[PDB]
Amino acid sequence: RGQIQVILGPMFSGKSTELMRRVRRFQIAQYKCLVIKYAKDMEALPACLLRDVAQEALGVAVIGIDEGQFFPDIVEFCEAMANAGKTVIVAALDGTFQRKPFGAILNLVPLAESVVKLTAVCMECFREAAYTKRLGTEKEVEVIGGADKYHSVCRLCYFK
Amino acid sequence: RGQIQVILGPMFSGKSTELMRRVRRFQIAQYKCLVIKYAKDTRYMEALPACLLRDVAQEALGVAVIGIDEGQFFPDIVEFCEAMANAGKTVIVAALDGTFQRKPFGAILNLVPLAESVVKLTAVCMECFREAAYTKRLGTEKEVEVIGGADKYHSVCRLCYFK
Amino acid sequence: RGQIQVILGPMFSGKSTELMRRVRRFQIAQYKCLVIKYAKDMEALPACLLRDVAQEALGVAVIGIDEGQFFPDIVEFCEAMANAGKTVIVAALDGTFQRKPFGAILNLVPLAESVVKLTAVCMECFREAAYTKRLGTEKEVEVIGGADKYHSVCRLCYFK
Amino acid sequence: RGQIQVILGPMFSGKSTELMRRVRRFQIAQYKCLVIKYAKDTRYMEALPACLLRDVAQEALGVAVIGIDEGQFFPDIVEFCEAMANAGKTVIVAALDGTFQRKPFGAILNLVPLAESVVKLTAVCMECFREAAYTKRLGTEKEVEVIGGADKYHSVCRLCYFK
Ligand SMILES: [Zn+2]
Ligand SMILES: [Zn+2]
Ligand SMILES: [Zn+2]
Ligand SMILES: [Zn+2]
Repeated sequence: RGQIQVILGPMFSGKSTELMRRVRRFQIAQYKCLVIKYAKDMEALPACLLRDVAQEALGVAVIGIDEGQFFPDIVEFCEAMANAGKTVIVAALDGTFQRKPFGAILNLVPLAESVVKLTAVCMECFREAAYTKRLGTEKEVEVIGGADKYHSVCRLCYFK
Repeated sequence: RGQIQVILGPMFSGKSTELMRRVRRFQIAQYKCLVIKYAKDTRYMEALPACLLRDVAQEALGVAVIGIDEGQFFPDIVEFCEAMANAGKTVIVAALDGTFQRKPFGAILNLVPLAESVVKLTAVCMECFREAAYTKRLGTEKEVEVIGGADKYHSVCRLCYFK
Repeated sequence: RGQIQVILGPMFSGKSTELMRRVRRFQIAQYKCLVIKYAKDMEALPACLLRDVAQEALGVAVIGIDEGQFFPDIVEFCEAMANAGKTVIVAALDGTFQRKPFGAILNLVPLAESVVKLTAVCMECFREAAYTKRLGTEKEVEVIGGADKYHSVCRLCYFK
Repeated sequence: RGQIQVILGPMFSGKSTELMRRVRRFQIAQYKCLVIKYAKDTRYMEALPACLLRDVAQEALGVAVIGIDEGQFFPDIVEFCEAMANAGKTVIVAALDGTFQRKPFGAILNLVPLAESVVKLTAVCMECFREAAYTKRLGTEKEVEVIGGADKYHSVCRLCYFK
């Protein structure tokens, strides 16, 4: 019996660290694990499309995807793997800097056995944060960056 | 300061109870609460029925804490929740995440990017007795909205869903 | 395979409501449930000692105990039931009005498969609350009461 | 305002990772953090070894956020955490809840009544592959403290624990 777990949150909330905590519990217990990272940001492979790691993923028990929002192919990938009998764990930002859905990641929710959304700390007033604020003027969805270009932010701070 | 909490789950997972437990905590500490139910689901603190949350906007505006039950049925929910939360209110939404076909139910998933907290609850599988994440329709009707209970639907794991 | 789940929290945090949410999921799925309430505050029975409901508990699949802190007998009761193959779910206050362990309830933690501690809302400043404050001067552990005698309180408020 | 978060679990459940994820959130937002490890467990942001948390009291006093790893080994933990939390600090404690015999480990359970949050984590059973809630000692030593890893211990469910 396979499954899909989803780990949502803004930036700076530790989504990857949670994905890995989870994946490692299976590894220290001698399951074959694979962990897939977005090329542009136990086996561990960088990728831009999940097709590039599908045949490899078929040969393991536990799959982790970091930054799932960047993988247009993610919903079909996960559903097939889980139906293949694999444990699939996905870290993905829930929203863009506009607080809109980020890629195809939320269509994973109806298919997932578990869903959680983690918390950051507001970089502007130090309450809990659920959103990511883009600090500059660019308006395209994909702008790779860290605390240089982005602030994890609460609702008040978001709208300042 | 205002916020949106979201409670997802299959049918039979207690989303309404969890919604009432949260709202009641604020009420016993003397907040004004309002719970909104969907008018057309009658299979059984201000409590009010609604068909479009616009119906109850002025009543909502006069309270601290607002619960929305069966939130998948309100096509205006994003706009309503976001506006209330922005005015200072705590908003808590119980809602099914997927239809009988396991596809987004209504507009409810657009609330995720706007929400401070999101949980997904667990039912127990009515066919094998593992944990259940999905709802299966027993009959053959194909329209999305069919009000009903265990008569019409089973809470179901991945395995049983596809049997 | 049986288990023990523990639901801790201060007063006014909905522990009973959570216990029942959990128990009801099993009932609507046609398991025999029993729910045991403290006599002094689906089958539902009031009790002062769990020995009075043990033989009955043997005949069901899912057992709930509300106010487990009041049952001196609780640890042995739960462990035996769970080892009998039953799902045992326990709501219990974690601490007294002095923030000390309340009865034998924390010896359930090492034996429990799951443990959570819920939150109330501070009745004095309206932040989250983890503690119960006794409003009057009595110093005995057991004083049955509601928001008449007690306030759910945060750490600051506790120490005012 | 100060607080005590507690992370329990069997061995192999990631309590340390969860501890670091929480602490790192405060650090990336420019808080001063301190992580304390138990000196005698060397089987591999201020990080410091300790045997009694009194050792590191003055270093602790100069930071916003303090993590305590393997907290079951510090016989002074209640007093330390409660004092720091009362002085304004956020304190987060990873610790095992039970010994190899499933009895309270150290003083750690007395922290529960003082804590704002308590979670118990899950390992995976090393013998049947269900979820694991307990730790079993493979050998026959009977003293409580025996530093070691998968060599000496298995993370285990109720069923396998008693096999
Ligand atoms: Zn802020
Ligand atoms: Zn099933
Ligand atoms: Zn307070
Ligand atoms: Zn096992």
